[PDB]
Amino acid sequence: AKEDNIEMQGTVLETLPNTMFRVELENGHVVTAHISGKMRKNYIRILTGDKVTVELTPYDLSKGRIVFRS
Amino acid sequence: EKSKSSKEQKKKQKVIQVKEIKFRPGTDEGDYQVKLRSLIRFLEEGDKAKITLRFRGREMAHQQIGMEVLNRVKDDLQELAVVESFPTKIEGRQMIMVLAPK
RNA sequence: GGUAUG
RNA sequence: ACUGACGCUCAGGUGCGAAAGCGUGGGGAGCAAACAGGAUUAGAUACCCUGGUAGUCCACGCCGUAAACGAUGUCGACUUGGAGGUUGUGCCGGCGUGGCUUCCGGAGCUAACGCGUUAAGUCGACCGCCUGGGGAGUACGGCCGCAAGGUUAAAACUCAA
Ligand SMILES: C[C@H]1O[C@H](O[C@H]2[C@H](O)[C@@H](O)[C@@H](O)[C@H](O)[C@@H]2O)[C@@H](N)C[C@@H]1NC(=N)C(=O)O
Ligand SMILES: [K+]
Ligand SMILES: [K+]
Ligand SMILES: [K+]
Ligand SMILES: [K+]
Ligand SMILES: [K+]
Ligand SMILES: [Mg+2]
Ligand SMILES: [Mg+2]
Ligand SMILES: [Mg+2]
Ligand SMILES: [Mg+2]
Ligand SMILES: [Mg+2]
Ligand SMILES: [Mg+2]
Ligand SMILES: [Mg+2]
Ligand SMILES: [Mg+2]
Ligand SMILES: [Mg+2]
Ligand SMILES: [Mg+2]
Ligand SMILES: [Mg+2]
Repeated sequence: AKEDNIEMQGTVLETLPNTMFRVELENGHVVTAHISGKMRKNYIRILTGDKVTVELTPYDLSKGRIVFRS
Repeated sequence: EKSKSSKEQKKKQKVIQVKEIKFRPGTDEGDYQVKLRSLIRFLEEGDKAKITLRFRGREMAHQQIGMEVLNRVKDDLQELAVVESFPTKIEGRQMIMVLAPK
C-alpha cells in the first residue's frame, strides 16, 4: 500500500557520524543519506568514494536511504 | 686529553633524524592542521619528514582519495620542503612520501 | 625500558 | 566552698580559616610551575634526564577557597559487652573511680555496605541543607576582591534516565 520510492545511483562524498553520508546523485543533487537497516545488520561497510543506490522520497529530496553498495 | 672538545665540535652539527607523521584517507581538517603544524616544526629544525598514509580494509579500493591528501601536504609544505620521494603504488597498505628541508 | 590496533 | 537557671541553639552579623595566588619590601641553601635543552615516541606540547625563573622563606596587607572529610551540625538524656591506648585520682602489684582515644561486636538501625554508649540505636531543642540527569555552581543581577576570582544563584532546552 506504500507510495513508491525513487531509486537513484550516487557517489559517497563524505562519511558523517553515525552512518550518515553526503551522496552526490546522478542528477547532481547532494543528499544526506543514511544506511539501510538490512545493510547495518549485515555489516555492509560504506566508505567515501563508494557507488551507492539511494532510495529517495518526493516529500524531501535532500534525504535518502542507501540501499545498495556496489 | 683534548678529545672532549673535538667530540663537542662533532656534535655541534646535528644528525638529521626522520620524524614520521601518519595520515589516513579521511583525516579531518582540524586534525590535518595539527599534523601540518607538526611537520612545519620538524622541517624548520632541519629534520626529514617521512609522511605516511595508511589505508584500511576497502579504503584500498579508493587509492586516489589517499593520494589527494599526500598531494595536499606537498602543496602546503612547498616553500619549506622538497620531495625526496613520492609514492607510486600502495606498498603493503601504506604510501610513504619522504619530504626533506630545503 | 611504553602490551599503538583482534 | 560559692552564685543561683545566670541555660541550649542560632537566620542575619562578626571573626578564624591548608595550599596556590595577589600587592609592597626583604631574603634566596634546597626544591621547583613556566621555560631551555637532552631523550623516548607514529607524534610526546608529557612521563624520564640536565638545568631553571616565579614560588616555596620573612614582614605587613589582601584573597577566603580544598576529598577544608568522620564525605556524619551543635547541645542534653537514655540503652547489653569484650580488648587496648593515653591522662588524672582514691584505696590496700591488686581493687576502684573520672577525662580523652583505637579496635571488635550485641540489641537496635540500615537499601546494603555498615554504624553500634565517641551510634548511623532510642528520644528532645535549635539551626543548615535536599527534591531526576545534564545544562550549571553556569548566566543575569547584587555584594566582596588590586587581580585571580569568590559568594548568592536561575531558566530555556535536551535526555529517560
Ligand atoms: C604505556 C602507555 O599506556 C597507556 O596506553 C595503553 C596502550 O599503549 C595500550 O597498551 C592499550 O591501548 C592500553 O589500554 C592503554 O592504556 C597510556 N597511558 C599511554 C602510554 N604510552 C606512552 N606514554 C608512550 O608510549 O609514550
Ligand atoms: K540569640
Ligand atoms: K629560584
Ligand atoms: K547482604
Ligand atoms: K530537567
Ligand atoms: K556575578
Ligand atoms: Mg602561601
Ligand atoms: Mg609575594
Ligand atoms: Mg632541579
Ligand atoms: Mg625536572
Ligand atoms: Mg565548597
Ligand atoms: Mg582526615
Ligand atoms: Mg561537605
Ligand atoms: Mg554555639
Ligand atoms: Mg562495630
Ligand atoms: Mg542512614
Ligand atoms: Mg560563578
